[PDB]
Amino acid sequence: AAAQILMNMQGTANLMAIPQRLIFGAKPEELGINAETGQRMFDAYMARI
Amino acid sequence: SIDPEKLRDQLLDAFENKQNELKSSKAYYDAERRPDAIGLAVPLDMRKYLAHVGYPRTYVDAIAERQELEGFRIPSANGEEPESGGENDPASELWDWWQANNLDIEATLGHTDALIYGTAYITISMPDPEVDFDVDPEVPLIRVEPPTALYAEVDPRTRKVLYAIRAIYGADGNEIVSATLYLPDTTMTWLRAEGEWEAPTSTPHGLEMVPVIPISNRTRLSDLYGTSEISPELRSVTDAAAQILMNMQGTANLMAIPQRLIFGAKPEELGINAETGQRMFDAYMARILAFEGGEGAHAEQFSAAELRNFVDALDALDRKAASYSGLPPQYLSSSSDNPASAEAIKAAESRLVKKVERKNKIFGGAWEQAMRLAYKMVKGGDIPTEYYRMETVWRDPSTPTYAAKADAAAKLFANGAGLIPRERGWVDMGYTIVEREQMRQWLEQDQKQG
Amino acid sequence: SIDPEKLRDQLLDAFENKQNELKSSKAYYDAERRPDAIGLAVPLDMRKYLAHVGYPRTYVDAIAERQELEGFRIPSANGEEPESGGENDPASELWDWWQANNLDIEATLGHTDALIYGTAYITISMPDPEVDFDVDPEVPLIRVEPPTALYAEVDPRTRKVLYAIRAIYGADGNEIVSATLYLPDTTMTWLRAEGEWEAPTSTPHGLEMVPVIPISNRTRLSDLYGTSEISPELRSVTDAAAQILMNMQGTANLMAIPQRLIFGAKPEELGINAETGQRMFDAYMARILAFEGGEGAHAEQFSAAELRNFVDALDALDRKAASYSGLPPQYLSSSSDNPASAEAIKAAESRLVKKVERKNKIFGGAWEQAMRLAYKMVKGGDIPTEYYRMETVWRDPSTPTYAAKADAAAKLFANGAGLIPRERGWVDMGYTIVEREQMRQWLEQDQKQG
Amino acid sequence: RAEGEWEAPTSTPHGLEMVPVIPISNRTRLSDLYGTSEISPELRSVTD
Repeated sequence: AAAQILMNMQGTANLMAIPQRLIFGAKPEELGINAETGQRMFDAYMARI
Repeated sequence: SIDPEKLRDQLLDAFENKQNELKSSKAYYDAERRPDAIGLAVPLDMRKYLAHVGYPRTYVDAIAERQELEGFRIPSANGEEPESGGENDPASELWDWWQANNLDIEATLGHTDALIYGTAYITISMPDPEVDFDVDPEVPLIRVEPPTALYAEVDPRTRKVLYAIRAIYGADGNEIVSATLYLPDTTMTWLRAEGEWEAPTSTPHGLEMVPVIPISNRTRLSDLYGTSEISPELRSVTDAAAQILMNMQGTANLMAIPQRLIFGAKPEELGINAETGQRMFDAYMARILAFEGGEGAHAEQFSAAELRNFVDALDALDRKAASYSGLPPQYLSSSSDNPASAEAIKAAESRLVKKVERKNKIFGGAWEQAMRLAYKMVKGGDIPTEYYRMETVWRDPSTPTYAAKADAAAKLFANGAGLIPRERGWVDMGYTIVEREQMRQWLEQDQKQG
Repeated sequence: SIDPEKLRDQLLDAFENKQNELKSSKAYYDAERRPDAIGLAVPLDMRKYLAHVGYPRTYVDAIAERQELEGFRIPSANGEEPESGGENDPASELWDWWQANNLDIEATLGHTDALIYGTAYITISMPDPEVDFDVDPEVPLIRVEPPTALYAEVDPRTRKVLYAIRAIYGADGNEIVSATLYLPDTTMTWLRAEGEWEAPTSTPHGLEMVPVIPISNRTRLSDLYGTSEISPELRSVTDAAAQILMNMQGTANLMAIPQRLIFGAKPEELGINAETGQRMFDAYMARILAFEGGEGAHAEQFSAAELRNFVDALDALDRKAASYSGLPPQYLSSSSDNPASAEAIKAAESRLVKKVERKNKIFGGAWEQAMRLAYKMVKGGDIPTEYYRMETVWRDPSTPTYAAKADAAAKLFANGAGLIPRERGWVDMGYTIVEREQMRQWLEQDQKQG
Repeated sequence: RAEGEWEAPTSTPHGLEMVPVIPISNRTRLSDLYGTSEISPELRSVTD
């Protein structure tokens, strides 16, 4: 029983101990998503809006 | 039967195949990179920021740093001089060889390799003087050597070593610079001259059996070879905590601050530079940003990740790591109470003390056997049969409270009218077999003055 | 054999190749800039504000500052009754050379380099009269030299030194200004840089061995050469905590403030000076701003970052750094308690005490060996067989609870009617060999008066 | 240099074998050849 809890806690710490962030109603080509990879990099240093 | 040349080429392969399992125990004590310790949420370029975990180091050190040998005990039948430390005693010669070899330094090293890898090997010989050594030429050389340098084959019928190889893996791990083969009645040594062996140096010996003894970390009777003390439970918790540390450390670099957003705002109206996608704005504390809002525009945030959510798991794993290891609660789970008195100290140390008293029992057998081989090495023939009843004697593993024993021993002795003889009060105070002799000699001076 | 002319060049390359490894461990104790310490969220102009973390220095000092040498024990023939009187004992000679060299300073320095870099070396010679130094001409000159200034080759087979070399750099810069070879047969020295070398000054030598003894921080037998005390676990929490401190510092400069906004208010209506983008407004505390309200305008703000969120990770990394180091949890970020009793102090310090008692063993071996070489070099000829049983004696690493010992030693001795002889009470009170000597003179002088 | 550039020196022989100046130095370790400030880089960084 305790070994199952330690695995589920460790899985949770790798997948869900963190808020997951979503945007709705934004076109991927408006954001500038690269259609060949599905991603955009953004320079994310502190306090940038 | 088999020739030394073939038997060397056989044992060097077995010795080298052994290293493929020993590297898996070194990696936890040295804290090398382990794939299963890397926290999965961290992005691929940030996974260079490893977070090593010290439970295996802490646990193996906490056993080894409180094992301390003192003089061997040997019985005698109707013996006129049972007072251990006299000039003719079996106890005195074996302890003289212990000091002359510096085994009070070298054994405490060798017990770490015995705990980390599960075995280390004591070796016995007379010193060859042609090397111009700084050793006393009348004592046997006794040396303890690790499983990364010496390997021995044990027959499971007799539960004893048949033969063994030491391989000196040279400068910077490149090549075997020399090899030594131990057989029941002789020892051979070869050195690599360049790419190939020089002809063997050889030595016959008076022993009927090979001059090597395993200090084996036997956990259990059915554990034939001895096992690493860094058990699968503590391995799994060391890697579990390392993943929580990396995920927390990546979170603190990416989400411990909130992310700020604005929606419904045209970049070329905000004055965002088209070549670079940024606008600089001077942001000294109290300033207000006034915006156009023609869409019905508004500000938004993604929230910060709360780092306490990982510390909730770091606390839980420190309680599990403490519970599996049996260390006092403050070694690992230092978010716990601190022992206030000599009784509370005995309570907290109790499981670590009993762990070490059991390893004093197991490693005692290896040193007793090595001292019987050292006796036959120096003095030929059979051993006086009382040496088959010899015992190692070890310091108490508990933290030495002085005042709590001092007046307990004084109230038992009661100035010589009390419950115990003189020497028992010295043994219960924990004075060693070596220092009790010097106290006997000082007492026999004091009794001449008053 | 190899020419002394070549034996510089052949292993000054190895001396320089060593410096690339030593420089890594130095950066942690000297608290220098590391790529891994820089907090990633801080923007690239603010990344000049390095924060440094003192755990490596705190740990190395907490060991290095608690160990001190009281003297040597050499086992006498005909019983443990030696004295410093007429025809004085062996130990009072070796302690005179320890004092005459100020090794009570040079050792407490050299144990720090031995813990930082993993090794340091003890160099032995007679003093040269011709240089007019402040040294007694009759004692052996013994001094400790760091691995930043000296190197040695250790035989893989016997684990004893084959060759050694000093290199002394100029007062600034990378240029050598002197180099010295030690070999079994001789010591040789040069008094100019690489190129423009002087002719060899040379001294013939009395020992069968190189007069350079390594102090080495061997944790384990399979440490062949000793290892840095600043372990990878302690490096990991040092670099991890430095990132949390930089990200917290960036957050205090950028986000500990709520950022206030207005949407739907036209910059033209607010009277924004268009060529600067700013309006100053006279902002003493209680004033109320009033707006025409634009396109149905409203106020907004982005919330502040909680600096507490990073502090909850600083506390967790302090809790790990205490657990890996084995320091008493009053050091580092101090716990919610302090040990308020003489027993509770021994409960808190038990790990640090047992690690220092362990260092006192492995550094004792190097000092005992250096004292045998110093004797064999200054007296000439053979070593008396009792010097192979020589032991260092060191101070108790724990905080000296004088009153708790004084009650206990008094109850044990009981005015001479009690359990222990007088001198054992003096040993248990922790008086050094030189203090227990001088108390014999004062006790004999008191016995003239009664 | 009390009223212009250097006057001709006064002097005193002392006949010792060594210079009559001795450094007190805050030696942190053997490799710290000249000694270093007690206000260490970490204590500077937490102060700032």
